[PDB]
Amino acid sequence: FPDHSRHLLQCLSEQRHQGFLCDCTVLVGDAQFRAHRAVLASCSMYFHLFYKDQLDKRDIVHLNSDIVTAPAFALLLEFMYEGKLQFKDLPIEDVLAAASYLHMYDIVKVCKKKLKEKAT
Amino acid sequence: FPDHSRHLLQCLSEQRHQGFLCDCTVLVGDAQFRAHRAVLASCSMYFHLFYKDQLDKRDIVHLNSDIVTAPAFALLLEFMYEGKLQFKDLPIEDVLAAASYLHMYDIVKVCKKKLKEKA
Repeated sequence: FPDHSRHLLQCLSEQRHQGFLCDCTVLVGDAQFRAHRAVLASCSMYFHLFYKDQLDKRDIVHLNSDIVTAPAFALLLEFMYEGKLQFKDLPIEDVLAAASYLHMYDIVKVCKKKLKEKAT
Repeated sequence: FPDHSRHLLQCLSEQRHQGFLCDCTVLVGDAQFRAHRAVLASCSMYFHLFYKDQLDKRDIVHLNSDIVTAPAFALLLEFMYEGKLQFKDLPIEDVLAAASYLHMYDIVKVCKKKLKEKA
């Protein structure tokens, strides 16, 4: 039963990496990520607000945020479909910035505090 | 992190019970079920083939199968987000029939056969 949930999550991650049934296509910078709108909504509160504004039959065709690192955005999308304590070598500054812009899980910023405990 | 995956599955199931971002609306009998198309596609390979056929023509799923018990379909969607060998006192016959028509996980029909053999 729980292994079924993990396997359904993996299959949905494969469908998001291939592009099958992508209700939304979010592209902040030159790069373009496309996936289901409900996925980004359940993952990020900013996408949830976009879905609340899109309830009035708007088109989730695209979306752009300034000074939100696109590599960090891709890493955050992957982290929505992946595990915890994932540093992955990106700058914590842009990481916290993107996490806030997407209204992502606060634990990311908590890990940011851990980064502040890593240099002294 | 993985408990987060199970909880995200539960949250997506709550969103599917509410109806947010329903790319398809499947109604077999008198009842009408609405949820995300990608959910049914990831759940069932028959839905995957229907999605491959429907990719060229964005339509509402409105899929209907004769002699496929709609309560069994609702129980199948809910248990698809639940698992854990749920029987729900419904006749195993219609359950196995719908599961076979949908090409659901073989474990469903296997547990049906095990229950039919325990009697």
